[PDB]
Formats: sequence, C-alpha cells, structure tokens
Amino acid sequence: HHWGYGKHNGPEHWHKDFPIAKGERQSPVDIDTHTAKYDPSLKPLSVSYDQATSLRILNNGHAFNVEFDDSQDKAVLKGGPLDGTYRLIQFHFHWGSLDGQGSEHTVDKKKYAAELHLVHWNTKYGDFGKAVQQPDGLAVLGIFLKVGSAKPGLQKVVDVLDSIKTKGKSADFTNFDPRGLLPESLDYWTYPGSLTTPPLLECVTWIVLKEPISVSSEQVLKFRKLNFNGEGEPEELMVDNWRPAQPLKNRQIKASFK
Ligand SMILES: [Zn+2]
Repeated sequence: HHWGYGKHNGPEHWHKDFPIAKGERQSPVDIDTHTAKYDPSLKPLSVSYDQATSLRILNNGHAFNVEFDDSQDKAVLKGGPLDGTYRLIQFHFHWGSLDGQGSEHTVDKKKYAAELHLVHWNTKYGDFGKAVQQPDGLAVLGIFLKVGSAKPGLQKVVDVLDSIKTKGKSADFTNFDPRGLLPESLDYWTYPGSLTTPPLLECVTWIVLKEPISVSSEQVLKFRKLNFNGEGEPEELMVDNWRPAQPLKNRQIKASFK
C-alpha cells in the first residue's frame, strides 16, 4: 500500500513503487572517515539565516516539517561545494525508538540518536518542484544529534509537538530561528546523493556536519510520542523513520577539513 517504515511497507519495499531506490546515487551512506578525501579547494559554508521567516509546523505522516517562507532570499545557504544560492524551504528530523539508532548517515558505522535535515532549493530553478528534477537542485545540511545536555534552541519545537500529534495536523509556528540548531563548527563532508524518502530523486548535494549537537533524553522522548497514523486511527508511534545506508557505488566523499 503506501510507503512508510513498517515491516510491510518499509525501506526494503520502496523499489517496487520507486525503482530509483536501487539507483547509482542513493542516500544516506556510511561516512568512512579514513577514505574521505580532504579537498582544500572546497570553500567554507555560508549560512545566512538572520532573516529566516518560519510559518508552520506539520505532521505529514512520516516526520514533522517546520516550513519557511521561501518567496525571497531570506534564509539561504551558499559557498561550500555549491554554485549559486539555495533557499531554505523546511527542516525535519529522523529519529529512532532507542538512543542507539535514529540517524540516516553513519560515521565509521556509528549511528546517532537522530539527524536534522535543513532542506534548500537552487534558486536558478524558480521553485522547489522544478529543483527536484535537476542534478544540482537541492542542498541538504545534515546535523547529527547525540543525547547529553539539552539544546535550548530546540525547546520551542519540542513544546508544540503535542498539538500536531497525528498525520495531517499543523500549527502556526512563527518567529523560530534555526540558528539555535547549529553546532559551533561548520566543518563538513560532502557527496552527491538523493532524497532519503520517496520519491528518492537523485537531486541532492549533501552537506553533513562533522560536529553533532547535543539534545537531552527528555527532548528526544517527546519526538517518540508523535504518531504515524491520522486522528481516530489505531496508534502507531512515529519512531525509526530512518533509511539504512546505501551503497556508495561510484562516489567520492570529500572533506572540508583534515
Ligand atoms: Zn530527511
């Protein structure tokens, strides 16, 4: 039936409806730190989120998205391995049922408790829908979350989850500053990949930050209280909405640091 993360519709079944799942530039991957090539020609990332305008938070049945106004160049990513300007459209997370799993990318096979994805689209394409059809249409910043100390800047998010518990619910979510979600260092790994959920288009330049941010156990617990199901349907907790690492195939992972 429709795709999800259960036994009968999970990642291992996606290829039936989305043949691109067994493609040549599928994401996530395992980051082998000894095989990643330091590339001194890569520029530092430029994150200009001071004018970010968030609008809403939504439970789409597979995660929760915080959406931003992308009608102008207010929150953009540029530099790094990118050419042009990429506008932030939304951010979301992938998490697990336990603290030992949840991230999509792994580092030397280490899994983190969750992974944040900031999704950006290449402004030369005019809109998000056109951008997904191009090899350089999107740039996704990925940030790992480890459990330790609470992240103050994440609390506003945590607090509104009760109101979007089931699929299709949404809530006004204005004046949220995504700068509160960044690690101190912007060192990163980069590779050409895809979206990690259907339709799995190979249109992403991945930018994975080396430094994880910490969240408290209690903050992550609140994530695990969301539901995959819609209101009045049997309860299925929203946990383990992560795709396992895919084959690197013909790709090189580059590092911005040594
Ligand atoms: Zn994602």
